[PDB]
Amino acid sequence: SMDSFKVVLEGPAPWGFRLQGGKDFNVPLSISRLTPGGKAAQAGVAVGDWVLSIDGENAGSLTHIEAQNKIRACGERLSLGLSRAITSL
Repeated sequence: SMDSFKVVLEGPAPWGFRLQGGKDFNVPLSISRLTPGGKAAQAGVAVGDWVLSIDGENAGSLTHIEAQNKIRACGERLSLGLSRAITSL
């Protein structure tokens, strides 16, 4: 199970994260690395969060590079729809 949420980052870049995955890798796009103290980390993003949407575009329809372009070409703000595993122990 996973918990969905949204954050909006305020520019300029850099936003402070790296991606992994995408439709060309047969898996959801996710956050693989976060810059400590960077904008994404300060907004409450965590490594391993799935990326559901980028500026309204459904991330499940994007290749890895298409997702990177959507971020790089996003202008002043970056809206991310995310989901986080509920790691029930």
